[PDB]
Amino acid sequence: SDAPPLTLEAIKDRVLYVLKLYDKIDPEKLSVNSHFMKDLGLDSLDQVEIIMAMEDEFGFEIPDIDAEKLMCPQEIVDYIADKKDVYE
Amino acid sequence: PTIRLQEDPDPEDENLYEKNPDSHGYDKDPIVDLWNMRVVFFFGFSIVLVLGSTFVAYLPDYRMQEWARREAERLVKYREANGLPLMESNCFDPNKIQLPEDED
Amino acid sequence: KRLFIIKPSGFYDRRFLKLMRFYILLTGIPVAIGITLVNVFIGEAELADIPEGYVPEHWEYFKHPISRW
Amino acid sequence: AFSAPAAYLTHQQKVLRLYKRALRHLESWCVHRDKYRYFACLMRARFDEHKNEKDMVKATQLLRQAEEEFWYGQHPQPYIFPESPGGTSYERYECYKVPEWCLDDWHPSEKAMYPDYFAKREQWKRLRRESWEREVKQLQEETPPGGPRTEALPPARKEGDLPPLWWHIVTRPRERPM
Amino acid sequence: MLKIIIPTTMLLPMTWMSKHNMIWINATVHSLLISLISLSLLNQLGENSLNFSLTFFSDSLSAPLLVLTTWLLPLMLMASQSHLSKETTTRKKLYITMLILLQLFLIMTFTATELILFYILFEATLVPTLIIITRWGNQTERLNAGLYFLFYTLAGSLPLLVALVYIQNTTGSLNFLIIHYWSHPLSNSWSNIFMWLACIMAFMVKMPLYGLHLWLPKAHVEAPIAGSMVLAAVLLKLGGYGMMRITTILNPLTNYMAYPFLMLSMWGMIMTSSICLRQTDLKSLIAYSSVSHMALVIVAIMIQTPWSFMGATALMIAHGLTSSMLFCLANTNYERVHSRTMILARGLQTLLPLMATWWLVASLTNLALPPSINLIGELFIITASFSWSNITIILMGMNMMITALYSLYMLITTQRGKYTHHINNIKPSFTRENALMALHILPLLLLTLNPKMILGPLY
Amino acid sequence: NVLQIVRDHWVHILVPVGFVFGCYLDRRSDEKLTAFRNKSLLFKRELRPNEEVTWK
Ligand SMILES: CCCCCCCCCCCCCCCCCC(=O)OC[C@H](COP(=O)([O-])OCC(O)COP(=O)([O-])OC[C@@H](COC(=O)CCCCCCCCCCCCCCCCC)OC(=O)CCCCCCCCCCCCCCCCC)OC(=O)CCCCCCCCCCCCCCCCC
Ligand SMILES: CCCCCCCCCCCCCCCCC[C@@H](O)O[C@H](CO[C@H](O)CCCCCCCCCCCCCCC)COP(=O)(O)OCC[N+](C)(C)C
Ligand SMILES: CCCCCCCCCCCCCCCCC[C@@H](O)O[C@H](CO[C@H](O)CCCCCCCCCCCCCCC)COP(=O)(O)OCC[N+](C)(C)C
Ligand SMILES: CCCCCCCC/C=C\CCCCCCCC(=O)O[C@H](COC(=O)CCCCCCC/C=C/CCCCCCCC)COP(=O)(O)OCCN
Ligand SMILES: CCCCCCCCCCCC(=O)SCCNC(=O)CCNC(=O)[C@H](O)C(C)(C)COP(=O)(O)O
Repeated sequence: SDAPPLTLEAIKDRVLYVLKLYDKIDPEKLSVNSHFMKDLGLDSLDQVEIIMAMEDEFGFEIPDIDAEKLMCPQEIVDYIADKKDVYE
Repeated sequence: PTIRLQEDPDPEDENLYEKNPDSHGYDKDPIVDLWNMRVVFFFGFSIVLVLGSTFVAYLPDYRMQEWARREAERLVKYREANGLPLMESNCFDPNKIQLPEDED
Repeated sequence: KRLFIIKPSGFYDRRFLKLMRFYILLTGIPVAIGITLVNVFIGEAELADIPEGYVPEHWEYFKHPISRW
Repeated sequence: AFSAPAAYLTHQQKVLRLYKRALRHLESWCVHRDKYRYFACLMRARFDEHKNEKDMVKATQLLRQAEEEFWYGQHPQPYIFPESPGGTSYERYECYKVPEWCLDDWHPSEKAMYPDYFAKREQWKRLRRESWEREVKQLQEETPPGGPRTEALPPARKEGDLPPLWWHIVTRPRERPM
Repeated sequence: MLKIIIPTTMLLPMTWMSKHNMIWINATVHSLLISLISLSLLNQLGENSLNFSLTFFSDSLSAPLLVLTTWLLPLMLMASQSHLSKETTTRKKLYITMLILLQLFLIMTFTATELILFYILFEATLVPTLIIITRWGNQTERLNAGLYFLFYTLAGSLPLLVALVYIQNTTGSLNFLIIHYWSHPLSNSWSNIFMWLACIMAFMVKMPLYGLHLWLPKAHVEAPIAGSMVLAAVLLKLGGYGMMRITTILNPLTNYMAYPFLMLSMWGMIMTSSICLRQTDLKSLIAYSSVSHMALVIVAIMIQTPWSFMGATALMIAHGLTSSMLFCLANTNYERVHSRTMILARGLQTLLPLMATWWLVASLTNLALPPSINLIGELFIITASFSWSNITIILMGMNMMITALYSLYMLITTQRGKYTHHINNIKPSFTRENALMALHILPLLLLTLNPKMILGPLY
Repeated sequence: NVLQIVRDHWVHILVPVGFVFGCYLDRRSDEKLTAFRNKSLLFKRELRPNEEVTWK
């Protein structure tokens, strides 16, 4: 059989993984609730590189209109979860 | 009235499955519906299809193809046993034909 | 974990197929057995010459027993 | 897919979308990770060169000639994610998606199997039937007189209210329904 | 022939004296029984037709047509009783009476010994059909359709009446046997040219010939389901049967009087097949397909060879079964969603799988898949046409392609993709509908095993 | 027992009776076309010691 059903917890661990592999983000001060522009001091192009990293992570593409608003890791977790039909 | 006429409203169609969850789609009465199903299936699939196909399959050779094959076999045997041509380009005897005498 | 599979109802197509098979077989199994019994025990006729002065019936010009009947 | 669109895209949105498209097509051209990473940093730099331009006209002309360059230099066969609108698996599982209303036409013998599922479904149907009128009334309350202006819907605001027009969003079939 | 005919007439008072809730059961049972009895006309002598009496006779051309008529009646009853449920008892009995009278007229027309009786019955079929269309038709457009169906037909058939009475005055008889044995060549004169046209145009408009075909989309689309079934399966074949009978007194004129009709039929084959590619209505598509098939039959009859006559017979029978099946399939969906538009309901294979199987099989016989009898007829006609002229293959080849195209287009549009989200009233298939489809399809498949039965007199 | 079920199912004899009557009328019609019975050059035959007609 194929891959086991995704669990929100594995999702969120993975998003945090890619986020601390990003050079412009402080690992010891990044949280699941950290705003990208406001708390971490990034601009729109950093946020675009971040969504592209997330699609490279989870192997599925995110539409531009929807992404414009994924401004914290929790929002990315919620988007991926509601897209791939994970409740827990 | 700003209306044109006194008319009944167009009713919604009723689902035969609502009052009869196994309703066969023949009739509202479940008994009549079941028996309509049974007569259709018996007289169409059992009587006409099977017995009719069998009857047509075993129809006697009134088209005379076996007879024609045996006749051709007799003719071929006799004709190349005697050295005669298998077939003649004339279907009818030229001695029984009386052509118009002069052609110019 | 086992989830529920939303499908349309398969009861009615399955019931139709069972009924059709049932009626077709109900009358077509006896016919198959009868044709086998005839072919085995009765059999076809053999070609023979028309005996002297004899005139056959119209059905005596065919070889299969079912076609003859 | 999930968000209501707006009447138009701003200059900033167009620029971000061109950035993403250029990066993806460059990755298609630059197969390997290191070479793509190099040229993507060069791209980001060339993009940042005009970051703080104040003349809207010249910014627009920069965007226009950038789009012309992208079109001439795009990949004729860019990489597509398999379930994306050009992917090899885009609509692969649409034949397995059956609407939920089909479950009401099931024979009682079919519903005899799965009694708990169907009890819980009757609960969900009760919930929808008892929420509908409040949903309609709320939508009539919160909407301007000249009809709605965007495709945006309001949330629930009272105690036991549900967000209006939720049934066909909540009861989607699934994305791997079988 | 009396043994088949009297019981059919009996069907009339049997349905008028039946209880209100047993009309469909009784009519269906005894219609099937009549069909079984008729099945016995397929035994054919070989050299000549079976002449029961001075008035009636059966042929190998005739036998297949009669069996198809008698078999079509119970199927029409099964297809009708759903949409006629709300109707009063008297009007249901009147509808069944119309169908029975139509069957009676049809059986007699095919077996009449002489042309005047054939003409009278061939024309009598107009009244029940018109009543069915205009009284039980769903749309407002039915009245216009009825007028088109009537007038196109009479404008062709009245010159035929004049020609027939003239021919009996000059020859002394219209009996088909005497007509055949005492046949003499038609000279090349203006009088003979107009006699040829008056003998041919009625059957041309019945087929229909391309350009005189406009009545058929109207009438076949606006009719109730049983009306459409009998209009496509049997009533189109009156033209072919009549032409095959009448072309015995027309030689050798046909050699060149057939040119414009051959041109019209081949090019209009291409035309109606192309029309089927851009059709928004699903019944309209099936109607034009019928036109395309009958163009092929017209070519086969006009070129006057044994292979073309065999192909024409086989194609007439196969078309009659397939077209009726396609109309019934469309009607099931119409009953569900109350619209004829083809893109309204989509992805129906997800909701109705066995009906999708019926759709696939009907679409496969429509495009003449080997070794179905549709392809047998089409291939025989194409070979005869090739002998007639090698350039016909281009037109024939093109037609085969366009037919596959629109057949699979219809299948893909209605069965595949995703279901329309809004329509939620698509209930499971009834046993009645599935049995109707099977009773269309099983006979066609069975016919492949014994091809000679539907081949005709030339065989 | 059978009174009212006869009264409601007697219509099931009409079509079989019509079939029988039609067979009868076909035989009567055959009885009118015997001018060449045992008279054709192809099938003319000598009657058997006891048979009366070559076909009926
Ligand atoms: C289904 C449900 C869902 C619906 C689906 C749709 C269904 C719709 C159906 C509609 C109804 C249709 C009705 C139609 C009826 C038609 C009947 C008919 O026409 O009959 C014809 C015909 C009738 O025969 P006939 O012409 O009257 O007889 C001539 C002879 O006189 C006879 O010769 P004989 O007397 O010498 O032979 C003996 C006799 C008996 O033979 C024997 O007993 C012996 C046989 C040999 C055995 C030898 C070995 C056995 C013993 C060995 C071991 C014991 C000994 C050793 C022990 C000790 C060892 C140490 O032969 C037979 O009886 C054969 C059986 C006949 C059966 C016919 C059945 C017809 C049914 C009609 C109704 C349909 C109902 C359908 C359902 C029915 C249930 C299936 O029967 C057949 O055709 C049988 C076919 C046989 C085929 C052989 C294989 C050929 C294959 C080659 C082609 C394939 C190649 C590859 C192809 C490509 C692949 C890629
Ligand atoms: C859904 C599940 C599918 C899986 C199950 C599949 C089961 C197997 C299915 C496949 C069966 C294959 C059977 C192959 C045919 C074998 C028998 C065949 O040969 O019979 C043919 C004969 O078939 C019949 O002629 C069919 C006649 C047509 C039936 C008509 C039905 C009644 C009419 C219904 C209305 C028709 C309307 C249209 C009328 C024109 C030809 O016979 P023939 O080779 O000579 O026989 C030689 C020996 N004889 C002559 C003594 C018998
Ligand atoms: C839209 C679908 C409608 C249905 C289609 C109907 C088709 C009807 C067409 C009839 C086919 C041909 C008719 C007659 C055959 C030849 C016609 C004629 O043009 O040929 C020459 C005839 O010469 C001249 O052409 C005279 C005829 C010209 C006058 C007719 C007017 C044609 C104009 C087209 C009008 C459209 C008619 C259809 C109305 C809808 C042959 O020379 P000739 O050997 O000397 O005459 C042979 C007759 N003989 C032996 C008695 C002497
Ligand atoms: C739904 C549309 C169908 C339209 C069909 C219209 C065409 C029908 C065919 C022609 C109709 C009239 C033919 C007359 C009937 C045949 C009778 C006959 O053969 O007698 C001829 C007589 O021939 C005629 O008189 C016919 C002349 C035409 C008169 C009416 C003209 C109507 C229009 C003619 C052209 C249209 C026909 C084709 C149109 C097809 C439909 C588009 C010879 O007899 P005698 O007078 O004794 O001559 C030898 C002794 N001296
Ligand atoms: C191989 C595939 C083909 C690739 C070819 C593509 C060629 C591309 C060349 C480079 C394109 C340009 O310079 S395009 C020149 C456009 N100039 C401007 O936009 C100046 C004003 N800046 C702003 O409006 C915002 O700061 C903004 C920058 C949007 C960021 O905003 P955030 O920080 O708030 O997200």
